[PDB]
Amino acid sequence: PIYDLIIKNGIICTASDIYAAEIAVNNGKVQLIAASIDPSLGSEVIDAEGAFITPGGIDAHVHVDEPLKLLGDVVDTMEHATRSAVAGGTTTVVAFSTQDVSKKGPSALAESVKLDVDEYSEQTLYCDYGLHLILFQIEKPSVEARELLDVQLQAAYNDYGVSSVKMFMTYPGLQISDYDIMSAMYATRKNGFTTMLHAENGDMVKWMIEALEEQGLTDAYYHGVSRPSIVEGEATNRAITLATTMDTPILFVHVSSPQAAEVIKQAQTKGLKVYAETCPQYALLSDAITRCHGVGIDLSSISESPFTNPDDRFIGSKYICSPPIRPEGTQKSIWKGMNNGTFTIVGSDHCSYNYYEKTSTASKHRAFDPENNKNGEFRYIPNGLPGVCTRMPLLYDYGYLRGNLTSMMKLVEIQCTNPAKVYGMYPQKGSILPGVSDADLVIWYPDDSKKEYNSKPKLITNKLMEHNCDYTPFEGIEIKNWPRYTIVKGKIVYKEGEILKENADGKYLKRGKSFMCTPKNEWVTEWRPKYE
Amino acid sequence: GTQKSIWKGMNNGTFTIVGSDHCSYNYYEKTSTASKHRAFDPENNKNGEFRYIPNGLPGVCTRMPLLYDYGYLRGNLTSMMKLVEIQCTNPAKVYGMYPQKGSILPGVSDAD
Amino acid sequence: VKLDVDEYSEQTLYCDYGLHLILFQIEKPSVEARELLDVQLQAAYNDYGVSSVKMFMTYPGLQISDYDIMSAMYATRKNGFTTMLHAENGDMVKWMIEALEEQGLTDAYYHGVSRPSIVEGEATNRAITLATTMDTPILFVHVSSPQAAEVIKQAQTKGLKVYAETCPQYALLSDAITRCHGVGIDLSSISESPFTNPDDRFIGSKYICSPPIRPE
Ligand SMILES: NC(=O)NCCC(=O)O
Ligand SMILES: NC(=O)NCCC(=O)O
Ligand SMILES: [Zn+2]
Ligand SMILES: [Zn+2]
Ligand SMILES: [Zn+2]
Ligand SMILES: [Zn+2]
Repeated sequence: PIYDLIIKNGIICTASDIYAAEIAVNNGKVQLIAASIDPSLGSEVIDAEGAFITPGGIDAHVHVDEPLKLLGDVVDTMEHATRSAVAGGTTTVVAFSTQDVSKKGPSALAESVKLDVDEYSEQTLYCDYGLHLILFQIEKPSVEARELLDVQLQAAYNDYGVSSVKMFMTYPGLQISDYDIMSAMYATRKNGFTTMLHAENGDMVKWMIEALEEQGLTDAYYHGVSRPSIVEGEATNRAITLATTMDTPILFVHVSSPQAAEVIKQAQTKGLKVYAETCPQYALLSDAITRCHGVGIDLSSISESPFTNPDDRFIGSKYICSPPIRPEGTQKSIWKGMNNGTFTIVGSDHCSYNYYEKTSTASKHRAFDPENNKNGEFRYIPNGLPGVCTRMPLLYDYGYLRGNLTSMMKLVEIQCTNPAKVYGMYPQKGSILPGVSDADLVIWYPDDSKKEYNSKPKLITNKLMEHNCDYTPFEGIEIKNWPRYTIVKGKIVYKEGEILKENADGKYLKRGKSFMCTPKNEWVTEWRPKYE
Repeated sequence: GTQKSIWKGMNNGTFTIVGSDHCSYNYYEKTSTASKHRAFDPENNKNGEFRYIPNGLPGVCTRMPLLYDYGYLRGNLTSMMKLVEIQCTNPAKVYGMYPQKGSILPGVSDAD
Repeated sequence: VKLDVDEYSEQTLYCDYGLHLILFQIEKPSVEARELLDVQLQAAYNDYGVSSVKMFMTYPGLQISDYDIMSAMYATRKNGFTTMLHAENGDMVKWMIEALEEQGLTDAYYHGVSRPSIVEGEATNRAITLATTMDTPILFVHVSSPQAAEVIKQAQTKGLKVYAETCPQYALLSDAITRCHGVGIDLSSISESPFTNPDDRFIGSKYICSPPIRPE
């Protein structure tokens, strides 16, 4: 036959269209869209039975185990994360390369990426992956440093196709001053990079944690109390101000604060290039889940939580992340942000640590280490939730089907297409473009069917995650659709609950410059950077 | 000083669609009932006062090229995709002509 | 405070005077330091009737971190002191001065350029946020930035105890007076300025203050 694969009787969903049509696939790519394709033309034919076909999900906020152990030991390798991704309808992930402070000179940042690429090149990869670069050591003073940093970003792009840089305004060891952020912005704007910020006020967080410990308030729930929404709001406001002074496009990761969303919206209204990301957990969970006792998940339906296991005082740690899962009444704000344009993309902030084994370096119970003066205090709890698998189905269900998102188009926009565009993987990834797109596609189950599908899951379980972690925070909850087929580069890698390892051929992805991150050329004063 | 905030509105999502408000009255003939000079009618107490000027400009032809040029090419719109969204696809969606009109969808779209 | 009182006790004084206390060295970490700082403010009040404390968010040698401001606020709230802040972002000021010097833009006029209104606005917003977390009344000194006045007004509308000071020069002068070339002063009527003495390159310094005299 002329084509490897034909998808028939399905409904195509893109970031701006919904329509019935059929797709032909060959040599790893979308070849053709037409009303009807002769089935004798394909080696393999899939009857979608009226279900939606979406592009594969792109999760640009995934954490995997890496050799510098920035977040300590993490349970998932790139092998495990991409397997989990594919089981949940995600076909590209972007993880993080830790700046290696031991490497010096022009190649120092390229050498940081090399560590990751080399390590993952031996693992079985179920889908493609890219890398962001994390920066926490910036040379001073700014002017004398400019050449080296600029040269270093060029080498990282030229050699490994890295075009994004991530910085933190909180966390000891990661928090960098406003001064250093401006130095970085200088270099990134010049190189058309995508600039990412974690915006929480680190000083406020540090002070308040010490105040709480002084009163003995150390349980997992006080993680949220140590850093309320006003802290994320302040730092987001500060970071916008920096980006404005420096005419540098900026993306805020995992936004959870209404005050942050508010200053973000105001900047977007002004036309400033300010982008934002949020995560399912900020729309679906509230902080009540961190201790025993309508637009989110019914919290009492979650299994293995402080509600069902009130004896286990440490179980709240399953839901500890940064920024914290917010108080009741905040979650609706996050949905509105997804609908009204505040949030450009949705990622998972996938970050996995075991709960049901206590001894290993990748356990949540790592917070118990009597010799290192660690006795379970929230300060020592490894922050993060597994989420790479659940991201797409959670939005399909609680977003589209339950009506918290406006449409399937909006779902595709924020889950697939915008992530590709903002991180320079477009048009190779993110859409369904004949002759252009890698054939990365998801075929769902039909929503309005009376037909029984034995393979369609009713609940989220750990086994369904296909990951290396021993829990998921969404364990036990109803889920009303799931990927029936996940196609990766024209091959079926997930079919009806089964992973097909023999079709796993994922590769490291060299990314381009994002067309969304060219500068506005707008300034606060008459000052201009030398190079202009 | 007002015109810039209209461009920002087109980019930031304030404006869903762009139309012309096409409404045409002659200027170089003065006698017809479809003339701007209809404002001069001494026998009906009309002597050219702004109150009596028929309101409107011709614009149906110039709408698309003006945005292509002053919007996309000159950089006042973010991209060609924003151009299509507000000029083509959103109008179809908001007025119930979608998907017959507004896009390029095989087997579905009128070939417009 | 004693150093100041003792010195002025020998001068001829034409009217009464009081003193604010300026703080730029705060002990760390916060919790262990709390008792001493509290005791010290008590002693300053009991002995000399000082009930106000001033801190800076800019100037090398005076700029203190958000962390240290919270420590101070903890003490001042407890003692019913008046807490005063100079709110400009010191990091943004420092970076921009260096950027201007690198291009050789060093004339008095570039003092304003190094620290536009948005810099005072950011820091004032940051300081309100701290005051809110700490439930501590706060006064902003010499406010000159529209963005600063905006966030101050919003806090006052909420009923937070945020007070503010401004100065005649921020209502009456614009930065045109700092170099060669209205509801305030007709600037051309000022004598001995860059307008009347364009030969004198340094005369703009007569009107250099912090925060800077703002644009028209
Ligand atoms: N914050 C969190 O939930 N996990 C650590 C991953 C990160 O945000 O860098
Ligand atoms: N900034 C200024 O005008 N003078 C120095 C006194 C001060 O503001 O502390
Ligand atoms: Zn983070
Ligand atoms: Zn993260
Ligand atoms: Zn009309
Ligand atoms: Zn001052």
